[PDB]
Amino acid sequence: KRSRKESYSIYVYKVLKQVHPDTGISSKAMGIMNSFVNDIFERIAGEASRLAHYNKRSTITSREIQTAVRLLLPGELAKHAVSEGTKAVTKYTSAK
Amino acid sequence: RKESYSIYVYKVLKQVHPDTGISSKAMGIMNSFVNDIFERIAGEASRLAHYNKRSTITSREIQTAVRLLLPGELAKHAVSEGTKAVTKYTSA
Amino acid sequence: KPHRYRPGTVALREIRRYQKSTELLVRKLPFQRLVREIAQDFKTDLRFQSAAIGALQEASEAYLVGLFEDTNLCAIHAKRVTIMPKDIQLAHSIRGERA
Amino acid sequence: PHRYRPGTVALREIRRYQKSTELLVRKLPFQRLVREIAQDFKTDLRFQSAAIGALQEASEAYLVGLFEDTNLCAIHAKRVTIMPKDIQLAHSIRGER
Amino acid sequence: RKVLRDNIQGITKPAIRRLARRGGVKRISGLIYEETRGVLKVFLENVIRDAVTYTEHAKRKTVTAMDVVYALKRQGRTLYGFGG
Amino acid sequence: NIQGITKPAIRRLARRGGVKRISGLIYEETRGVLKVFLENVIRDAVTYTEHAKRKTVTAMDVVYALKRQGRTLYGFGG
Amino acid sequence: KTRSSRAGLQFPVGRVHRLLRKGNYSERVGAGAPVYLAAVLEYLTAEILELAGNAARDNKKTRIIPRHLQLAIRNDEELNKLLGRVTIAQGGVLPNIQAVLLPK
Amino acid sequence: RAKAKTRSSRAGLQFPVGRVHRLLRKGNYSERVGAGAPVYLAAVLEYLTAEILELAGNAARDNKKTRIIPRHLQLAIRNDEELNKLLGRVTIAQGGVLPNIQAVLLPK
DNA sequence: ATCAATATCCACCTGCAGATTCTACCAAAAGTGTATTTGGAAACTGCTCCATCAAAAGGCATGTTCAGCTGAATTCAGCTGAACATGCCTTTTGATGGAGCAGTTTCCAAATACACTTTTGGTAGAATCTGCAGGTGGATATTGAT
DNA sequence: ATCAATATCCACCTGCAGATTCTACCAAAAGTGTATTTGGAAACTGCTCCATCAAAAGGCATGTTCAGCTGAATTCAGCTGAACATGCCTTTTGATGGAGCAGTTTCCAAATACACTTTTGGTAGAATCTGCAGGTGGATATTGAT
Repeated sequence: KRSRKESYSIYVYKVLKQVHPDTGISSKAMGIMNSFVNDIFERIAGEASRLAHYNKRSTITSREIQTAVRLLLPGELAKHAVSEGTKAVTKYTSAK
Repeated sequence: RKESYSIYVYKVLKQVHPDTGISSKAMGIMNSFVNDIFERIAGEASRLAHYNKRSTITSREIQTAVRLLLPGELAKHAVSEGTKAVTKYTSA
Repeated sequence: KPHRYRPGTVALREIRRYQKSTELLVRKLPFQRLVREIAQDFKTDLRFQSAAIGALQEASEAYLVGLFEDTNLCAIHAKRVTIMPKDIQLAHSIRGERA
Repeated sequence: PHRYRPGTVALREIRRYQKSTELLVRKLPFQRLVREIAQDFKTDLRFQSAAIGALQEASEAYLVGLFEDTNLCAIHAKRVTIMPKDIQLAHSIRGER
Repeated sequence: RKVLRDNIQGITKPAIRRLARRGGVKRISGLIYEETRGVLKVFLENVIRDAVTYTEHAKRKTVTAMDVVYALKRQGRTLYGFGG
Repeated sequence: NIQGITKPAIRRLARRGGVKRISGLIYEETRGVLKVFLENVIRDAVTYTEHAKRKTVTAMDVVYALKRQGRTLYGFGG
Repeated sequence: KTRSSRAGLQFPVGRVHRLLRKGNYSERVGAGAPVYLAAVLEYLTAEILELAGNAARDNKKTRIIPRHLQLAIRNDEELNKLLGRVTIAQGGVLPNIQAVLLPK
Repeated sequence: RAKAKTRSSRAGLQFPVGRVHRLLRKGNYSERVGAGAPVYLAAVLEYLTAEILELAGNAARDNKKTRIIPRHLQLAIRNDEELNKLLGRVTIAQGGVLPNIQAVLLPK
């Protein structure tokens, strides 16, 4: 009699308050945002899946995700996403 | 190293056209055709199983994928052929 | 007199109006009936979640709105301002929907 | 003193080139252009011949297709002469613009 | 229940006109409305066909918003806002 | 280098596309389109090269790049 | 005794199975799926080869080349829909000249 | 044992690294997933969320509202060259279109 | 270069639907301790790549000449937009039963996971053969012109 | 049109060669046979949502009139792009050596899967909060007649 469905709304809302601390988001707009995250997740992961396969490699590393990001995103968006991801990975491996 | 669908394309060629040959460039076209359709069918059946939270791609996923991917009257015949191969295979 | 806007003026008023808003432009109940009719002629005894009908209307209207932009470009390219079936067919053809 | 009327040889060339499948851009100039463009992304690269051939086949198929849509746009405007605004209209409707 | 017939005609002339307006169209020839109905009907057949195929494959009798969302993704018309 | 893509060669491509008469500005418009096409495809291909840690663009790198761009090519490995 | 001969197919069932498992499509793969999929790939292969053999014969040729695969695909409504985003290398295009462009 | 740190906090991120790791293992993308791949991907997803919400909030401000609705998302996407290309095949329900009237249509 | 008719703002107002925050258990993260890989980091092949070098020709660049196509200018029949009257049917609020999703359990037919035995399909030297491209010779197509 | 003449094009054969087809033999898959795991079909069933109904009301659909101005036809002349002969240069073609370098083979230390045992972070609702949709009125345009 109970059943539960995950979402990115919690983390969307946090990042929202970081950029516009005064601003809310209606559930319809949060709906869009959830579609966006799930979409890009699947495009990155799917391209990463293919990259690994083309190279007879059974593992998706941060290096795959990074090539996928460079193939999927244009111009400045790619440069900045590559920065954030590299930074996050080194911070994570520095145990930081 | 480097397997191909060539010998199987050639066998099917002799069945439908025992008089006819095939250039190596044409044989490459056919290889590209088979890998493409293979990935489209497999890719869709993969989605079908994930959507319905299954871990197994069965011929039911392949058939719906074919229905979803092939223009009707190629899906009809493909569904025929596939059903027929699965029964002939199970009966033995 | 009575007062009377010249042909073309209300049309531009309406482009500005509907380009400003986001509400659906086809009526809900008629569209729900179209969907149930097409669906039934494909499989019988089907039921629809209301959001499924809403998703189809959102997509169907986003598609037609997008097609009329392309159609409008084809009209203007012919040095007209009146969209005609030639334009929809030319747009549709180049879109690769059906070459 | 023999001379063909304008459009007559052109139609003749349409029939000739719609009949054949040979590449229509010369191979070396194209290889130069591929390597020049590629040099701006990664330096000191080498190309399989089959990679150059793939690119030239993709590239000529793309251009031939785009000339078909361009031709249709010129016909739509009551002309028989393709113009840049025809290429632009096709490129835009195709959702590459 | 009750026979469904000719419902394409409930896509009225004023509804097609408003949609042209959002699309930036100023003048509309009188033959546009029947061409639009035809184009809409092909669009809906193809999407409803794939959606219902997702339904049948799940052994359901109810077409869900997910079914329609997957149908549209198949067709390269990805939709945001019904992914629930 | 792109001027090496010549007027008569652009005529020939137009002819296979069914074109009877060509405005004199088509040739430069065509070279610009061809260059965007090659940049997009080659950029993707070299990204597959570099990922593979190679110095040689392979035909498969092009085929994968064309597939990403919705321009699937048959005859060179898929 | 192979699974292909058992399914009555020229196409390799065992290979289609190994490619499904190693292609990261699902965790598990039923036994009929490589049979079904292999039958579908063989059928569509036969359809193209038939039409392309015809295009060879109608050209006074006995060896199928890329041009004949192109004329088979493009002259068939359904193969054309299925392969409408595919480029067949060395296939060329169908002869076709818009009426408006013809003489007189 | 030690007190538990989330891998997000280790990564300096708002988005859930552990969940992204689980969605990778479950999504049938490869046999194995490295430790840095969910970190890098949760980072890219949060950066893109941040860039969209930045421009959406601005549109909300320009329209004198404090709650982002789909319109604001749509204006943010369509007006940014790069989001518009990233999402040029996507439909945002209830987003409408950009005000745009071809010049030749305006009163002569 | 003005009124008049009408549409468009824009700010100020108020509770209702719709957010944003507050609680409370579970699934799903994180910790920790072992058991397999992985795929890099070296080394040394053999391919296939690039770089010349030198011919010849096929092809492109160039300039002339004019044919005919594009575009500008003008007309006008009638299509389509604006405005109006009229009243239908969609929209909205609100029940109701019950179809059919979705959630728990329970558990065989069908799947993975080994460890061996045969088999086939990919290689690389051996064997014909299809059609390219080049002869002729004969109508066909085009274009000028009593 | 069915006059004379230029070029195009189309069939029919013809013989050397570049690709095909066919012969001959060794690893890596594919097939078996045992022995497990487990996924998800089958069987009550809780309980969301879907189809349907009623009923009242005003937003819109429908049809009509009327004429503004748009599309479509026609004409015309300048000038752009096609056809062409001319002549030279860049492309093509091709054994030659050399070398960069994919692709292999041998490890092993870092990194991943695994696996139960504990800890939260997030979800599903109750509870508390508040933008703004929608209703009204004057600035301030905007449009179109005179």
